[PDB]
Amino acid sequence: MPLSPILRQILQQLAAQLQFRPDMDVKTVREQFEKSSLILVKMANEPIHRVEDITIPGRGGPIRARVYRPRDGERLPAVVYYHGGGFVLGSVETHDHVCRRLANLSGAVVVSVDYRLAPEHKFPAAVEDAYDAAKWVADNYDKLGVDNGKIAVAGDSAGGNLAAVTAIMARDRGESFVKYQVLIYPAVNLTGSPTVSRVEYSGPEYVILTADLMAWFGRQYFSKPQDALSPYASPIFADLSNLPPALVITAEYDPLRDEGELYAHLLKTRGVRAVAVRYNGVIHGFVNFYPILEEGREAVSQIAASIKSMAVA
Amino acid sequence: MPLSPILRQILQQLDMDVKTVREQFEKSSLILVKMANEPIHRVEDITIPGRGGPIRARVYRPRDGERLPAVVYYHGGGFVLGSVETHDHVCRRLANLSGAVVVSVDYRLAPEHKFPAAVEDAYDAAKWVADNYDKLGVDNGKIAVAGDSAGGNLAAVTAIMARDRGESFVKYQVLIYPAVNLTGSPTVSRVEYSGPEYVILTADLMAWFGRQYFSKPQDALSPYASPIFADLSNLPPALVITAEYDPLRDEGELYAHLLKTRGVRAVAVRYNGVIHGFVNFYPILEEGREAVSQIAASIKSMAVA
Amino acid sequence: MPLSPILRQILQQLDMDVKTVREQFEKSSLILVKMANEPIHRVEDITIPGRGGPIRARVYRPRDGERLPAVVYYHGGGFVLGSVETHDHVCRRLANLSGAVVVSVDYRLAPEHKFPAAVEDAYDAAKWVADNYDKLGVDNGKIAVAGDSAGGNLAAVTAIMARDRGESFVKYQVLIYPAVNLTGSPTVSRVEYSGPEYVILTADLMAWFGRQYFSKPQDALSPYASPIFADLSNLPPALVITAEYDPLRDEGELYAHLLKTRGVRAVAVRYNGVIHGFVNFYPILEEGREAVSQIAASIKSMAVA
Amino acid sequence: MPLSPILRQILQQLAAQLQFRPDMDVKTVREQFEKSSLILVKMANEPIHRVEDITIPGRGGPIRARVYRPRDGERLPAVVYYHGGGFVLGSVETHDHVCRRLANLSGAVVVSVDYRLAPEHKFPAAVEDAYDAAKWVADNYDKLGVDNGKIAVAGDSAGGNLAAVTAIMARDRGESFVKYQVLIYPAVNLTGSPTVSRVEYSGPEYVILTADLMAWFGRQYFSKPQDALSPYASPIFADLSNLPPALVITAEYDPLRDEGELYAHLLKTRGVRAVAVRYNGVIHGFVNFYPILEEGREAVSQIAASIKSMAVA
Repeated sequence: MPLSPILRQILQQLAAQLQFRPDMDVKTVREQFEKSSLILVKMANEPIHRVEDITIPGRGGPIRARVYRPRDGERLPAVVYYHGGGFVLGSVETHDHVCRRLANLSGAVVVSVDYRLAPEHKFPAAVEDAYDAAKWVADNYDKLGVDNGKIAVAGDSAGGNLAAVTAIMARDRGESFVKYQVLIYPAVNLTGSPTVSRVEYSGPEYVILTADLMAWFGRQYFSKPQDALSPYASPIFADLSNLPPALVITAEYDPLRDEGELYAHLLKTRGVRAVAVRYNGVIHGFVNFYPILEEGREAVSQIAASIKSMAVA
Repeated sequence: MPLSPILRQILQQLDMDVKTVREQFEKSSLILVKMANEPIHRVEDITIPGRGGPIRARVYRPRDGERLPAVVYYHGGGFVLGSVETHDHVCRRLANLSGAVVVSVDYRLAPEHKFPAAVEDAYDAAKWVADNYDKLGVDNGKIAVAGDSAGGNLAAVTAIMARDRGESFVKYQVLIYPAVNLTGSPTVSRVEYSGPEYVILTADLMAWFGRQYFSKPQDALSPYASPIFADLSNLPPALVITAEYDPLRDEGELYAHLLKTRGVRAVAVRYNGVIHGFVNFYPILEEGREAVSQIAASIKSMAVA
Repeated sequence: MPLSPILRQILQQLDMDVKTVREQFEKSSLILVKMANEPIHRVEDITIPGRGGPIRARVYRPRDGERLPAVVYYHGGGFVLGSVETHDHVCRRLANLSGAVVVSVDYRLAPEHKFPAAVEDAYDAAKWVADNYDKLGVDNGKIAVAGDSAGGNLAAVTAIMARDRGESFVKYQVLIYPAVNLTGSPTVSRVEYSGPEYVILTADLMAWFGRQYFSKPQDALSPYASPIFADLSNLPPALVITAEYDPLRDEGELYAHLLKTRGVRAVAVRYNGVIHGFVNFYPILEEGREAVSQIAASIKSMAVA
Repeated sequence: MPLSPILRQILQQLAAQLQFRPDMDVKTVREQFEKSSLILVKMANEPIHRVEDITIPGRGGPIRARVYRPRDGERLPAVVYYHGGGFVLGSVETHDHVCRRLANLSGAVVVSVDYRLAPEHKFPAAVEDAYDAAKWVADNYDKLGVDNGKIAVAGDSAGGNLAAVTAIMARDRGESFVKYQVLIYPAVNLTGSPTVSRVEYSGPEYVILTADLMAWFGRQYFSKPQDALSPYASPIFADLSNLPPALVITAEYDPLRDEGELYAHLLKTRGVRAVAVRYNGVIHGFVNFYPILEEGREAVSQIAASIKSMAVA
């Protein structure tokens, strides 16, 4: 489909909304991302039964997480959620609405992880935090009132990468705790090898994820560009056998579309149960716009339901 | 994606009498229904009085309660084949996951009952669900319509028919790879995924359904035949599921977009790696299982609205 | 490809009176024609007698000799705009590279002369080239037809018209991003590349051309209006050029394939990174220069045949 | 478009035509390729005014080339042509028909190069030969009766790779002799980074270039897999500035489609004049089937004409 009518206007408004340029400093981009994000969060105005912030001891130091509990009960399913933002931007705050809605619709406790950001903390800082936090959720199921046997990982964009890699790390360690993975338009190839979608939808006219911003993200994340060949950076090059069932959500007008769909297919070739759906008429990051985009609401509903019944399994 | 590996395997394994093709489709469908092995809390067959006589329906009740949400479901089969039986697993599972009463409508089949036979029954069945909320133990303000392939067409047209009479009982429409253009105006996808190598929906079978369904070629120009040419304003919110390797993909995706252009909230999602009719294969296809989960949940929260 | 960089730059730079839009198109076209700065060995304007009166044509002779190959060329402009002047550079260059005499036909424009006006002239002009080989110094066994956009439509329909009368003077047809379906039956590409951001062929301009061209909506069902619905058997070999970012892409590619299905040799090639009408931009677009080179050469060796 | 009606039959016939498997020895695959190729060559039955075989001294030893002269005259345009075959298969013989027709239609002398094959001669053996032969043509213009100022490179598939890399090598050396490049469905990314087309069209049902055969080619060509990162292996990662005007021909149902179209686009981004055309309804290698495929005839006509007027320039 063409770009949704309402989304043209949304991008039109972000046209003269202080645009990104490669020489901008990280603090300014972070601030703008947070402020813009919080408009959408406040718009959503999601309820939640119970919410609190906790500290998880990571290899790199204390890791903050937000626990969203949508109902009472001592053995609820859990989702460890990783926010997007290019490995450089975002926080539990920027994605607070998505996490509340996810909890409410799935009935699962959502644990949103405030993983360390680049360039202050280069790859593999965030990957370590992401595994450490998910493992801690498994180990501390009792304190949390969750079922240690019903933990899923999930994340959007750079967070989809962290979810995918956490599942790989658990697999590599011979661990059972990741039962399900939902990858929301993940980045799975962090090298400069192109796909058609990466070039097709990354021009300045798409705004949300441009070629300039992608390269800038890549420069912040990596100590040296060859680090991108690591399967913990580019999980599309990993051994994909024995990974947990996967739902991969993609967007039609998204640079990362091709690689997301390729990841789903490659999972299948190694015997993993895996589904790839493409949301038509929308851009990368569309889920965060759900208060004003019907595709965003449909996506949260699908993701929530897929986790609740582990439908792909 | 390419074609999912198990689906290639299945396909590689796989002027006729209308009665003979029905038996074959029936036989094949029931293999999948038995594989599903789905439970249901309560199930019963009823007789909806319709304009062409008694319309058989099957009521799937997943739980107790008055004022449950409702889904009027229309089975696929190209307007000529299929029954409440061929789609029983999908309806049990839909009922169970959505928490809603599903009324599966055994609409009149062509070529015996040609267009607009099935369309009248589709509308009569749905409005009868609307007029009997109390007896059904369903809420008259939470009625959805849903259907697959030729069923998706009836679902969409039932919504159009209700709109046309100023009726507002249709609150939500899930169109599972629907047929919205029944004329021969080709789309890229219609030509691309209709070769013999696809089997389930070939150019020959499509042309054959069309000859069974219509009394004359020109009847496909009707908005009740080809909803994609109808006025789409003031229609209920829509979820349109499409398959990647499906002749009807393009028209399905176009229908969602045309709905948007007339101010209706609507979402088109494409399941990669799969063919038309993949929902019925859910017991051996993860895409099938995800679709039923999405459809159930989208109806439960009316997410697109 | 994405949109080629220079073309984005060009686009970013860029109830009306029919006369006013013509002047604007004319003015814009002539900028490109002067940029081209093309030579021609011999050029002259002639008056072909046609069924609606005198049809102006322009004869471009690239070299000496009797029995040169011939190309009857039809300019674009949505049936309403354009002239032999707006496409002069393309015809000089075509003539020069193919070695063939190009007869550019100044067909009658709508809304003054509505369908089937231009179609009769298109056929009359071509058959007149056929009947006057001697006077033109061209071979009556080496006649091709060619045209861009609305011109591609006339080229294809002229071939259909000749076929319909048992006439065999049309030996080859090059359809440069043709309009083969003039009904509103949407294709994915028609919706995808017709937004205001594309400018050259928007949904509004297409709907406007259609209202100028036809006396009534139903006339677009004619095979002389929408050739993609005509019988395509026994038609001359075809080269179909399409643009990647073009509303008419899908129907263009479908026309080549439908030709194949009726046993006609036909090739569809898609130029990436470019929009409808890109051939006329050849002086600043390498894709334009390649297209003219391909078209000239394909006609010279009748390569698809 | 769908797969051409006649091409289904062609692939149907190649279904039970002794199919490839990864453990086959190189000699057997070479023999089958040659025999199959020569059916098409004999079918074409192309004339040529003058033809002879010569020896070109390369860094690695004598290099055989075939000179196709379509007309008389002492300063004709030239095309140095590189046959396809995965870097492992093929010869001047397998592509003899295409070269004669090219010469005849373009009016250029075609020099078809019998470059060294893998695994006997690993990368960069063939790349060295390909540059050496093109340079020799420039240096020996007088002996050949060609214009040293009007030399083009051209090649199909693995040969498109060699043509692209020869142009890069000349550029890197600050040389002017390559004036034009025609890349016929080239392979420009020899790493295992996927594109959608690479996965979509490489199943056994397409026969001509399957995932199995692509990996086998890759194993023969490279001494070690990391050699594939070299820009002389994967020219899509090279600096593409100041390269000669480019025509890139692609096929709709070809694993290499995406990367070919990406190469054309990337050339443009560095200011190179570059056109990508996609032939619908056909597979990789379709040009060699021109006696029975109208798309093959159209392609040779286009390629010939583009070289004759250097139309993209």
